This record gives sequence, structure tokens and C-alpha cells, in this order.
Amino acid sequence: RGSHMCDAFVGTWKLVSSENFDDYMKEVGVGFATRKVAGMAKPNMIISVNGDVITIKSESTFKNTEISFILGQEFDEVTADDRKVKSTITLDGGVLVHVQKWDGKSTTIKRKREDDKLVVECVMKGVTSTRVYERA
Ligand SMILES: O=C(O)CCCCNS(=O)(=O)c1ccc(Br)c2ccccc12
Repeated sequence: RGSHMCDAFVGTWKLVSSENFDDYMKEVGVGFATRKVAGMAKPNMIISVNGDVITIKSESTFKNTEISFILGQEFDEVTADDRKVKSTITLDGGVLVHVQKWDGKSTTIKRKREDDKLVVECVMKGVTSTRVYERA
């Protein structure tokens, strides 16, 4: 295959800043101990594309996770904080939009390229967290 617009996400990324993530996790329903340990994590994210399949891997001292998916096609995800969710990821004008649904709740995670950074915006109801990754 030739290039895909999704190739702009491809690579190895490291978390350099996090804002409001504790309050985001609170809104999501994450328990005290998990929030404290998860909040300390400075994960590496490795994104790759192979045909129609996109893979996002996260490695940290908190948890190692991996999801593989096709855009617009719902899949089962066990999140880092051990929620069992139904996830659908789509592209909207260059932005990967990831919706997680569980227990009648919903949260949206947007991943976008901004300058040389990968910016992750997590929203749960009225609460937004911004996490910024740089190339590793
Ligand atoms: O990848 C990031 O740095 C942003 C976090 C994405 C949030 N959704 S998640 O289920 O993949 C997730 C990923 C990583 C951590 Br640490 C989480 C902690 C609490 C709740 C969710 C967490």
C-alpha cells in the first residue's frame, strides 16, 4: 500500500505533559489507588498502521496495553484502568476520534497532530484533560 493520512500518527511517542487528568479519571469513575498510580505514569505510545489495521500500544510502569482496530468498526477494549468498554475509532478531519461506551456511560478521546506533537484530549461530560506527547 501507499501512504495514508493516518501515517502522521505513526511512530514512537512519549508523554511530556498532562493537565486535569486526575479530575478526568474521577469523572470516569476510577478509584483512588488506581488514579494515584495511573497519574504517575509517563507512558510511551507506539502507533503503527498495516493495511486497514491501526495499532496503538501503550507501555508504562502502570500498565501495558495494545489495541488494534479498523476505522469505524466497533471493538472490545479492556482499558488501562480495567474498564471493559465497547470502543469505536474514526477519523474526523485528520483527528482520531475514539469513543468508549460502558455501563451506560461514554467518554471521547481525541488524538491529533499539532506541530511536532501528538495531543490527546480526553472528555468525560464537562471535564477535559489534555495530554501531550512528543517523539521518542
Ligand atoms: O493515552 C493517553 O496518555 C491518554 C489516556 C487515554 C484515556 N483512555 S484509556 O482508557 O486508554 C487510559 C489510558 C491510560 C491511563 Br494511565 C488511563 C487512566 C485512567 C483511565 C483511562 C486511562
